[PDB]
Amino acid sequence: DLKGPELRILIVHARWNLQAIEPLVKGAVETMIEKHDVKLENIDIESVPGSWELPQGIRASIARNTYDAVIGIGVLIKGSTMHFEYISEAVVHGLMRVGLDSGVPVIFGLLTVLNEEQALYRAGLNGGHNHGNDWGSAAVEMGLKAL
Amino acid sequence: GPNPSDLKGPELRILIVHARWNLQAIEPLVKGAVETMIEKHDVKLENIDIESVPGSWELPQGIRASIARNTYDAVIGIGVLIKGSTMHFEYISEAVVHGLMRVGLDSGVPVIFGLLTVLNEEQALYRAGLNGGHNHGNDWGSAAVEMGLKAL
Amino acid sequence: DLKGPELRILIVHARWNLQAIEPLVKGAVETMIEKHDVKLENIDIESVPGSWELPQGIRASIARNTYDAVIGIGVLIKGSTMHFEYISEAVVHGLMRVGLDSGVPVIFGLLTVLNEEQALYRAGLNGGHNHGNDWGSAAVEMGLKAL
Amino acid sequence: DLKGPELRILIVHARWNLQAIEPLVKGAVETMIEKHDVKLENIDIESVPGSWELPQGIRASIARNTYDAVIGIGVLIKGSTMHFEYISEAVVHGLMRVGLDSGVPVIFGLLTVLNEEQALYRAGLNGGHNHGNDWGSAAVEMGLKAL
Amino acid sequence: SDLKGPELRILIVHARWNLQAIEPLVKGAVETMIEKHDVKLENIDIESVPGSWELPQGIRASIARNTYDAVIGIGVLIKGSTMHFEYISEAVVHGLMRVGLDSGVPVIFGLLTVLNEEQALYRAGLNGGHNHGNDWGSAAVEMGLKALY
Repeated sequence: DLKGPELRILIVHARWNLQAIEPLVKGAVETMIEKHDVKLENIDIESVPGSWELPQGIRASIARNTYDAVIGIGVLIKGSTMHFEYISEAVVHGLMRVGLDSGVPVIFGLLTVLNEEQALYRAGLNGGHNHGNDWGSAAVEMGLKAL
Repeated sequence: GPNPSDLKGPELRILIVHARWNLQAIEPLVKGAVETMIEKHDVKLENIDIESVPGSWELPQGIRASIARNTYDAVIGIGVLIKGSTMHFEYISEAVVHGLMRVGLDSGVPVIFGLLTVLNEEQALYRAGLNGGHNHGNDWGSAAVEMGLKAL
Repeated sequence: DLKGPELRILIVHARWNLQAIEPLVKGAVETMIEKHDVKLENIDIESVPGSWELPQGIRASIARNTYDAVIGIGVLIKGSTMHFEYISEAVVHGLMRVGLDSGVPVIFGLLTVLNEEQALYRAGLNGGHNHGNDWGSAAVEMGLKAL
Repeated sequence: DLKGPELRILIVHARWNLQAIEPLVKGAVETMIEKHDVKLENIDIESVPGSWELPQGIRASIARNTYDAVIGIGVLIKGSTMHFEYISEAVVHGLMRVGLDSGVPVIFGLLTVLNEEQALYRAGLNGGHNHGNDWGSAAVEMGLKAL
Repeated sequence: SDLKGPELRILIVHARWNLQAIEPLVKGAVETMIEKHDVKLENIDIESVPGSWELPQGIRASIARNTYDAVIGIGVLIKGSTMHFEYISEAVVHGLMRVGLDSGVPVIFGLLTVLNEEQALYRAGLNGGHNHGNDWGSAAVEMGLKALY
């Protein structure tokens, strides 16, 4: 129902755990193109080492160019230490801030799971639904509502 | 127990921003918020803007974007979050809550907390007035009117 | 030991669970008058629906009038959902913000208990100490130190 | 082995649980004087009712006078309700804020323990190391590095 | 990562508590940048603070006096008998994230929050573990470059 051919979307994704990132980035892109008439040349895809750099990657990017919506994609898996918990907390509050500070919609495409299986399942593998598809429509809608 | 009011706010302009995930619970709430304001607080239908966003995460940004274009006396953020298999529930709830509180304090506009953070669907519906529960949306409506008036 | 007859104090309390709120507001007021020589005319008592509106009730108020200290009073009880947890967090961080932003002392008179019994006990009922008295003295002292 | 004779330090401590506070404030002071050549007349010691007023006490103070470093000292013990949890969280984030906002180093001298015994042990009693000494050096070092 | 940054000025601020683990980390971060990213030794400032609490303030104070392209905050926090670990970790983490978003300078998270010494050392490359300091070095170089060009 929502078409956004004049929309410029930015996708910033971490590179840790690419087995799950790719399906997500891919689904987010295809859904916007095939279902929302977004033009491929209007979709910038940038990356950062890990999820911690996510907020900063987005902030730096929406300062140089102009986008209508941004999607932050990353995957965090609980480890042996308290790392997962603290990073997850920081990046989440961070993304929310970068969005409220700039006035640019920031779609939350961060997965915070207990194990690899859970991440892949939410990436569309092994019978699960690909959450990247949802983030794509979300970005399109927020972009339009922001004009 | 919650102590609402009998205040009248016919000149108030109210904004309601709700997510669309889990509409089975959202509708009753939104509807409750609206009826209570009209039938009990003399708020005029034309003065009630109802906008939506995909999910609860876009709730704060939706409100911020909207209270910048138009002028409202109070805002109500409605959404439903249910605990899943991952830590998703935990982190989103935390971000959105801190977020609503900020949009409110930054702008100076009252923001009523109409976000349900439950463990399962059943709990959500119950607080939506179904299966014998009390509709929390009615509560949010009187709170919105009251905060609207106290903000002059 | 401190006297503050020229002090103007603001009290904003939620209305949910008045069985506990009243004793607290009363203890805060009496303690200031009978023990700190604060004048009744100089004490503004306002209310809001619930604890969530507490930060905004205070921000709105200390912007229209001038107070030397404020007391935020509310009672939150753990329910069946994660509600209690998330609202508590937000109100606490929020009260702290309103106080640091404005420069006005904000006394924390917010009870975060597991049940009604605990709330009343800290309101001075059933053999407990009334915490509102404590908040009153805190308000006077902070008011004076703020000059 | 850092000397800071020209440093002006500020110490704001809460008054609740003085049995533990004193040893801490005293250790911080002694260490600075005896080991870092800090002048007694350049040390301001102020107090507030409780830990909640800690952030506001410091903000107010580093606005009237000029200090090179500040030390916030308080003791929080877990009780029967969730009070401990929420106040600890708010005070901690608050102290960190006052420090980043102003540009004045703020040393974290806040003990968040499960019981009185743990508080006293970290105050140097019953065979424990007095943490106030550590806070004193930290303050001196941060004061000098802030130039 | 085949990125080279010979014109980059990197800042490293590390706490001094628990040096047995800090050193391997700081060393790994520095060797990695130089040997693998052509970063010049004279363009790498290494500063320290007493503990992890002072980490955010140390970085803020430093990126205000000089100009850096990226900063790395290194420290080690270990769970104790009290709630200290929990609250400090929380504050420092949110703090580092803020110093970075406020200034516009990339801040790499080199803070280990572990349950015991063994876990820290293992992540510092000892006893058969991978040195995380290396990763932070590459990260710093990449963020530094993406923040310019």
